[PDB]
Amino acid sequence: VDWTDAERSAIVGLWGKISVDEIGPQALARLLIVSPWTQRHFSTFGNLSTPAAIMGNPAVAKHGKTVMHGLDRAVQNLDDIKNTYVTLSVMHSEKLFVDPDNFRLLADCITVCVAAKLGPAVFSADTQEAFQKFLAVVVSALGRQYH
Amino acid sequence: VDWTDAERSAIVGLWGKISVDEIGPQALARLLIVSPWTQRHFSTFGNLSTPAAIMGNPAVAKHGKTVMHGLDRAVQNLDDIKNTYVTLSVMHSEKLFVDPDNFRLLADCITVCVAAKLGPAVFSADTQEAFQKFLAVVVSALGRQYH
Amino acid sequence: SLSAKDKANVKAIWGKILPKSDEIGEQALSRMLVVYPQTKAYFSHWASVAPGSAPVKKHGITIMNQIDDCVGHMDDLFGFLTKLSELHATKLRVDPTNFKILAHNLIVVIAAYFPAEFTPEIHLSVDKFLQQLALALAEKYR
Amino acid sequence: SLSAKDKANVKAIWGKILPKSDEIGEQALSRMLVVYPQTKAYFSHWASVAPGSAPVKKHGITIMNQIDDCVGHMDDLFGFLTKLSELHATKLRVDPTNFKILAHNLIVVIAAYFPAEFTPEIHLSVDKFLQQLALALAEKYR
Ligand code: HEM
Ligand code: HEM
Ligand code: HEM
Ligand code: HEM
Repeated sequence: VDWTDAERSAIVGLWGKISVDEIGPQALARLLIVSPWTQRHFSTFGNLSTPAAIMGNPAVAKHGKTVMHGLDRAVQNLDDIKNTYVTLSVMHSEKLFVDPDNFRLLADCITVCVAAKLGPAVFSADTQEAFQKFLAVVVSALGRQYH
Repeated sequence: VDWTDAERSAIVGLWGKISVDEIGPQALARLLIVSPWTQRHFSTFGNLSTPAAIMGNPAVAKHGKTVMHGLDRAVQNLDDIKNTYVTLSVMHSEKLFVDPDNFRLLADCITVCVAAKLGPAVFSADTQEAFQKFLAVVVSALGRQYH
Repeated sequence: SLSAKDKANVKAIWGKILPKSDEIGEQALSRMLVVYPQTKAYFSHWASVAPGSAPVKKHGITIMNQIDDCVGHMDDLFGFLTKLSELHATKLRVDPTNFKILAHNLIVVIAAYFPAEFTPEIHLSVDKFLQQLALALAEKYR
Repeated sequence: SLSAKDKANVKAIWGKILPKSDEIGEQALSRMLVVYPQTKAYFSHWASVAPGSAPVKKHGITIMNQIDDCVGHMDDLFGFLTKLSELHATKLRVDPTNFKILAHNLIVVIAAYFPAEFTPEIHLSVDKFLQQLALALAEKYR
């Protein structure tokens, strides 16, 4: 990937100004409601029968946090994201049997939650351009070891 | 992109058994019919009033050949496809204003035409896997310079 | 298909969107163009495709006015959109995969402007609505 | 929605497909699994996802029998597929983006088996048919 300086600064600045422990739970709950087939992977996590149950589910919240913290390492090295996620990709494929299209859907929910938190002036079109590029590279990397 | 030896072998072997001069015209004519919004770009190419007219159109045919031979250098160096298409990418973006989703649709037509030409034994599932991967890398490269 | 609950949710959030319709259209279109520059292929005849430029503001209004009107036609979105589908297919020749791109960007904008109101349930209903709108726009293709 | 010409084209090519329906199902499913391995996520409980293997042959028949029957219901595909839609959504939890992937592989297989007959016009009608079939399978989601 070939990041512009503007893109790098936008991503690092954005990441530093959100609370991943806040956004993660929000994004994962949003994914389970808006893309409900994803519930396939979380039935051991308690009550998911209604939107309210999902939003108040503490197991879902903890998992949303680990997802977001999983993105930290990508932010910490924008130039080696493919290698960062090699083993996580193998895991989601071979152990977890996650349809990698759900990575794209989760990334879209993260965008929505970040936009809601930051607002349209701070999360400007150019900031969204950089963050979308970042998410696309991560999603590609997470799907890379599926065979 | 990381190619397995099998994929590399299958791409080179497949490319060697087709006539780009035959498949190109078939693929492009097919695109214009199956994804007819693509005709936006070829209205100066003469008779496109009917599928029969498109199929018999020698300007479309000449251009289908050009498209296919454009894939030759990708096959020649599978490890540098991104850089092979830089010039072509900006031309299609800034001069021709081609929606790059149409590269995906053309690639799918190329797959259909190759399968029709070679049949299901020669164009096996593993050969299709390698060719699809190749086409996806090409399509990404063609859209690379869109800003 | 939209349920009665989906329709009610769409109408409720549009109560918030309506007073800011022109601005939300500008924002959504601007983001589509900048974040998904593949879409610029259709707009090279404009004087600008920059966020907040005159052509983007003007067309942002055109898009959002239409979507606002669709909220009043949720019982038959396909019939309502027939002429507009024909226009996009035959006159403009827009690859219909782009419709979901605009939908995504509108969702992002609604979230940005109305964070407390744009709950996951509202988001789901709005997504269902915009997906149906996209399919209605695709109906007269090919 | 399909025109009468589309429906006639689908029926005409299905006349070629039907005598080889089982083989075509297994080819289409095998290619989905191998060429688009994202799809393997739903089939880890099978003994094999290898082309031509027993589970792939068996399920290829299941899929093609259903698509064969759809050809006889082109006037109301959505109604015909309502229960199968709710099954994929609720029982199997298949991400509906996959339906288009199966459609593409079926098209590749028909081309491979019937190259002379699978003209661009036939291809267009079959694609329109399979896209409607995919939408019908997605109709009862969410
Ligand atoms: C932004 C994309 C994603 C990232 C960065 C991510 C990252 C991670 C990480 C770091 C783990 C912990 C692995 C370990 O324990 O060693 C994990 C586990 C897991 N992930 Fe993902 N993931 C993503 C998307 C998804 C999606 C979309 C799903 C399913 C819809 C999913 C399903 C799971 C499951 C089921 C586990 C194990 C759960 C458990 O044992 O409690 N992941 N993921
Ligand atoms: C596999 C994907 C494609 C490849 C490899 C490709 C390659 C090429 C090449 C090599 C040229 C000639 C460049 C030159 O003159 O120096 C060209 C021109 C052109 N291509 Fe593409 N192309 C692809 C897809 C498309 C698609 C999908 C469209 C539109 C639907 C398109 C529209 C055009 C047009 C309009 C020209 C210029 C024709 C003219 O001279 O009037 N191309 N392309
Ligand atoms: C999905 C929601 C959309 C809605 C509700 C919508 C609505 C409209 C309307 C009402 C017009 C004016 C038509 C007229 O002249 O009477 C228009 C024009 C147009 N649309 Fe769309 N549209 C949508 C999506 C898109 C997308 C995604 C694209 C391309 C990426 C697109 C491309 C165009 C173009 C190029 C024009 C002509 C504008 C000009 O020439 O200045 N539309 N649209
Ligand atoms: C688009 C055309 C499709 C058709 C016509 C179709 C049809 C069917 C039918 C008739 C069944 C049997 C249902 C029953 O038990 O009564 C079934 C099962 C199933 N389908 Fe689909 N399907 C399609 C696409 C897909 C796709 C794309 C996927 C995932 C990639 C999928 C995943 C499954 C799974 C996992 C089963 C259960 C198989 C098993 O557990 O052995 N289907 N399908």
